[PDB]
Amino acid sequence: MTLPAFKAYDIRGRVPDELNEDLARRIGVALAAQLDQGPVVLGHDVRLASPALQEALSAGLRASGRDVIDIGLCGTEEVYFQTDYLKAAGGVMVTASHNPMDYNGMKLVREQARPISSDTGLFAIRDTVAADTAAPGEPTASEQSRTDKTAYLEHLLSYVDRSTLKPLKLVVNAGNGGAGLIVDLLAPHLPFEFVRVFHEPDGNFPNGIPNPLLPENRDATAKAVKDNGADFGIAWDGDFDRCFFFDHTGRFIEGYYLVGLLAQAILAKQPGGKVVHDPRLTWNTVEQVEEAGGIPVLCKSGHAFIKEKMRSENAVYGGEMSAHHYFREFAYADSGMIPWLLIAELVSQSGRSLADLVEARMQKFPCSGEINFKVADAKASVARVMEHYASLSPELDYTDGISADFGQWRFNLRSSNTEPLLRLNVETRGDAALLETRTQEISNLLRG
Ligand SMILES: O=P(O)(O)O[C@H]1O[C@H](CF)[C@@H](O)[C@H](O)[C@H]1O
Ligand SMILES: [Mg+2]
Repeated sequence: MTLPAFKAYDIRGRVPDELNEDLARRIGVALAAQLDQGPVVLGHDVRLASPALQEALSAGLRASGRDVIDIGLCGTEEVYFQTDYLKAAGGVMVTASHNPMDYNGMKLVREQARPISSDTGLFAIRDTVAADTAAPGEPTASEQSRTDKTAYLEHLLSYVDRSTLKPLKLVVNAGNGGAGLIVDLLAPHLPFEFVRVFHEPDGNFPNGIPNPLLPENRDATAKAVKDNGADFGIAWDGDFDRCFFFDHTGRFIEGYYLVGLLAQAILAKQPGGKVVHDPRLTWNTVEQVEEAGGIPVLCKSGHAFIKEKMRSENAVYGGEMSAHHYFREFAYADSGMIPWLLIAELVSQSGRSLADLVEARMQKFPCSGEINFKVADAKASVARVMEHYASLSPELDYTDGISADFGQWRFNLRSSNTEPLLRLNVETRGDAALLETRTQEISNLLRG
């Protein structure tokens, strides 16, 4: 009935039955009709099928009279950056994120790298592609190759004071995705000693598809940090718009705590700024932002909502617990590079370990981590939870699912916009025992 590849925030599907060169050319034609005037920026990740999908995208765009700026093999944040930097009408990143090997996809943005989502253009594109039986026209526009990263690289380096940086030893783990190319281009401008793990891009993924959240991939970075006495370690997903931190003990840092740490880091530079955060886990961020002089701003989870709220608020920084970090100067877009530059600067400047920068906060606001439930009836399961806790009279907020605040503990429970899942997050005021008993209680009710 509808094309499955078109999801709430991007396109993704198995090649070639859900996504192929014909659909990609048709997407290019339909994208040309949705955008304002200007050229379109295209880039792609390390997957084997990605270049051919970009070529068809370009073929459909140029047949519709759009100039194409091919920035080549890149990270997703480079499409965002170059789209805004070159004042393009739009951009497309061909990337499969971390879906299986036979999969690929696309992330589409319009002017200033504003996201194009299901309800803001993507389903309009889908419907056009679905009905398009027109003969493929011929290109009436040019393609320029623009692989110079100087402006991008300079913008990354502008977030830190290079004269304050220490020669930290940093484990870097590209997972054979694309992040290692950017690390190597930054390295002549930085004092750090890099320990490079799974560094070379390989779309065949000899060491697994890049996903630092899976414990086996987690351990490769952790062991490299411990084995080398590194100050900390960093891992990326394949298109490296997500980054993941490992302290000097090898412990993976739960992304929740990076939001408050990056907020204080940014607020030191831009006093009194607003900081956008999501509703899943809040107490630590609210406190760290306020203590650093900032103003926290609650916002629905999801990069489209985060970006739009950041724009309306002139917020300097936005952070999600799911390893997405957004920066006003970066076209309000997410970066997998800016966050570790900022953390390295903080470690260099404060003389404190990454471990110690987060340890007191992890003690003060222990959290469950996101816990996903595939249930027979999401709506019924949520009702069993709320009915159980009704007699306690929690403070309820519906910005994003249901947030219930009981005083010493709170939870958020939502349905995913990208998967038919229920997602659960719990945190407490310095009480690990209460965190475990309440998490287990909620889990049993959801599973019921
Ligand atoms: O939880 P979801 O499935 O609805 O959304 C997930 O993908 C979004 C886009 F990448 C993120 O912005 C959310 O923070 C993340 O949680
Ligand atoms: Mg990614």
